[PDB]
Amino acid sequence: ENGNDFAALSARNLPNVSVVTSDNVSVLDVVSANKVLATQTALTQIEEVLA
Amino acid sequence: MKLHELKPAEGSRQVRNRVGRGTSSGNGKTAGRGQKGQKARSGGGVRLGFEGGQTPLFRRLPKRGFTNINRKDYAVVNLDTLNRFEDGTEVTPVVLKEAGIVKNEKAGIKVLADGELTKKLTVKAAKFSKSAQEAIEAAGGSIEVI
Amino acid sequence: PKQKTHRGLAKRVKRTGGGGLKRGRAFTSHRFHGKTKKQRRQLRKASMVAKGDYKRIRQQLARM
RNA sequence: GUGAAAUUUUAGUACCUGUGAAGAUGCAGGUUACCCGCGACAGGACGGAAAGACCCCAUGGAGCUUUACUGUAGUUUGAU
RNA sequence: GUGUAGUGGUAGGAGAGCGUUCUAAGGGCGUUGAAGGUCGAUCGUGAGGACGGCUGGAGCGCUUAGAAGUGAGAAUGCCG
RNA sequence: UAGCGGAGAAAUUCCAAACGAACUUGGAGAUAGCUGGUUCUCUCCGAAAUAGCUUUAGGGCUAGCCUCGGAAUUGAGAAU
RNA sequence: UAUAGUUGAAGGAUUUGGAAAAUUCCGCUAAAGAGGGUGAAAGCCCCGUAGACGAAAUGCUGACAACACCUAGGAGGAUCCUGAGUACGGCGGAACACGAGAAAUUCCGUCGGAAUCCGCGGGGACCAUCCCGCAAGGCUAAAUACUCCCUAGUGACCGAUAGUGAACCAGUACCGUGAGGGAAAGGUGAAAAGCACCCCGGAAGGGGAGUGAAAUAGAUCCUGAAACCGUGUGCCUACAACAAGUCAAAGCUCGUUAAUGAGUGAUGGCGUGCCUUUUGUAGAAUGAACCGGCGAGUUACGAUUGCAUGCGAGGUUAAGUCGAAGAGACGGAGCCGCAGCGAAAGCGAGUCUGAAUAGGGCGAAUGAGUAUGUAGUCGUAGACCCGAAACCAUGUGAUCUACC
Repeated sequence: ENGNDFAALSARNLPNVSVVTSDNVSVLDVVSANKVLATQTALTQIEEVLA
Repeated sequence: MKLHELKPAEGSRQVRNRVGRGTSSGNGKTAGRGQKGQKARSGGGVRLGFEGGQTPLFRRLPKRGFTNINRKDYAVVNLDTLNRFEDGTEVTPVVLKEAGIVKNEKAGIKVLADGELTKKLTVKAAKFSKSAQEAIEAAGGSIEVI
Repeated sequence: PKQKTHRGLAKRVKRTGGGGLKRGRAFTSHRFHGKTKKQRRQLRKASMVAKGDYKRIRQQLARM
């Protein structure tokens, strides 16, 4: 969602994971992957910027 | 659609034409240009419209006209553009526009008489073709040269 | 850069609304005591540009 | 004993009368001819060296002449 | 399936393909020998592709898409 | 003593082996209607050496002849 | 804050090897899985990275102190001040997109020469009304252009004929009196462990023995192609006129990716190379000595047509700001289409010409665009590459020769 960084500072894992906020979701950073995790607030935030 | 299975829209990307790579392509040894002649050096070809020696067309016929320094051309809207403001809205050369109808009012909005209107709007513009006032007052509207 | 138009043609050509071009005829600036009346009357009426030249100058008049 | 060069499409590289871009070692039809060298000559290989100096063209150059055109250094004349 | 029909070609127009280097994702091979080199009596209509024997000793293939310093027998070419 | 020049008992003679205008660097990848070259493959179709005008004649433009994509009526094409 | 630094997490065994980071088991760490190195390819061996700490000295940048400097209203309009050989005019030249043109505006050289607020300049010759300003005295940060140099980084950039001319002791060797011109040259193995000792040989060189996983890795030192030079041998060749082959074929020797097999070849048939330029080629027209390597239609900005995609009487952003040199939204100035005719005043589904309601030119009557990718062509640019004789501007030369 936003600067709850304590949930990103544990995303330097095996590159099986990669982290990104809800303002930078691009095309590739979704198409390149298979499953997607997202908190409940990030869903609504996405559903805002995307009008 | 996945990364390792990309397909472009069919018929949407041609290939190229690299000229001068061997006599089977059909374009080797004079690169699709032929024999000698100044169409076949590097950067040959004459300027546009030049005609050998003839007096070219643009000097064979005469000059004419001038340009008034202060012409005024308006931004005509004919009659059916109006036919979506059903009954009483104060059409105006202003925030009317503001609807995706007429941007860039050049020198004030004219109104024309093509081709059929059945409403009772109220029209305000900066000129009118004589038939347009008759159409408006025929359906019973108003007018004002404002 | 930008393709330059031709200030030699724009002073002789008017573009109609179907695509063609207009041009005022030649032989109308000088000695008339030679040409007849028909020959000088029928030359007050501009005409178009042939199919030929609109192939070769369709580029210089790219905008005007 | 030491040890180059220009040249060179690959070559198992004969003669006659024809034929051919109109004079052929190499095509045609005939005649002569075992394989490999060594010393001499210079008819031929349109022989080698110089992308014709003769001639024309390039809407090519450069140097020179003049009552060819256009200008100018210089000499002189008038006003201020 | 089956009938009918056509398939010489320079300048040139049109169409479909082979191959080299690199990038991206997916999936792979490699001291139990990769690239490169050599030999082979093999496969497709072409450009071209595999397989095995010897040498060699550290990196390269395959699929889909992308970008080009992408293909050489002639320039009295330039370097060894 | 110096190159828009110098020197010449005068020949277009000489000015670092080449002077009808020295050499070296820059404008400069100067310009050339002229010559030479231009690399992988298959399928389909496939010409012209003519008229007109040109400070034009080995150049160029339009017209004719070639190829590719669309619209429309045909009955317009052809050979008897 | 810039110039030295400090700290910094987690592994063993098995199979191949000369050597494991390889393979197979079983574990662990991560705010640290970016990178480099170690006897082959490492998250856990080493240097590091994520973090956290750190300056005696010197420099810069802030901040606030202290000091320096600067700055006041209202009312009156009798008289005074408000930039002089200046503005501007003629003449001759230059600068403005403006080549004297009907030529405003701005400079320069020469000559002539204004007014003073009831005044002066300008609004593209010039005049009148109106409107906007006050020249002939100076200073002034930021937003803009560049990179010899230092620091840290990146790249669908090069990998010893490439990339700077130069990866090596290079503007050096060498050439020219001088200005000036200017190369070729990287690779042993993991570690020199770089061959003690014997033998032939004057030496060089070599043969054993050794070091080494490998010496056909031995200092010309990884791999090691082609032209060119040699040794051995299976088949043929001394009555034969051969673009040098292919079709036919006896014999002789073989035995493969195992299939209507391989090598050679007595003898017969047929047959004038390759490239370019040309009406025409074997041409006695023209180019190649041979092998290898490099070596030619590209890119930016416009224009136009076909293909495709998103919206459609609409389409559509630009500069610029936040952002990782990205994406990724804001940003509606502007361009294109939706209406045309006329030189123009103008008219408007009409309009122009015309005395005309005549006729005729041009458009309407359904008739679609626009943004981007892509490809074909064209334009400005060196624009497919190589090729002159010449021209202009700074320099360098009279040690040869000419005159003194």
